[PDB]
Amino acid sequence: TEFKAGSAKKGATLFKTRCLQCHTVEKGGPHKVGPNLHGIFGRHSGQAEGYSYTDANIKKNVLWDENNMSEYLTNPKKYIPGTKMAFGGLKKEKDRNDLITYLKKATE
Ligand code: HEC
Repeated sequence: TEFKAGSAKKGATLFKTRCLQCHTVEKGGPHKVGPNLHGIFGRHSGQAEGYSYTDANIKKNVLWDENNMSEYLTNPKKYIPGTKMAFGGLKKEKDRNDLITYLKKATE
């Protein structure tokens, strides 16, 4: 119990400001730099078909829930050294919370 739900609305704007550049959340939404994330929760890293995920991703083989997703979010390259994810992360717990709640919601 190390993840508390923040604001959906809050999350929706970091997502825009911080993940839209390379990602879509919507089912039937496109793969871009990074892959579309619809249905990310419960799935293991590297399973979006039509996306050329680095070796690193695949082998990591992380299960996607709110928690894993918060450390990863703290420092990706650190959670998965190898990852072509060019993102330093999100330093604050609160901001993390917010977006995941956001992610929680839309990728559904
Ligand atoms: C482009 C500059 C990106 C930004 C900004 C963000 N993401 Fe990303 N993401 C990107 C790539 C190229 C990849 C694949 C990495 C690889 O090594 O192949 C990823 C991957 C993810 C994943 C894991 C994918 C999976 O197994 O299905 C997740 C959960 C994810 N990205 C989420 C995410 C969020 C919430 C972001 C905003 C703060 C974000 N990423 C930024 C490309 C880019």
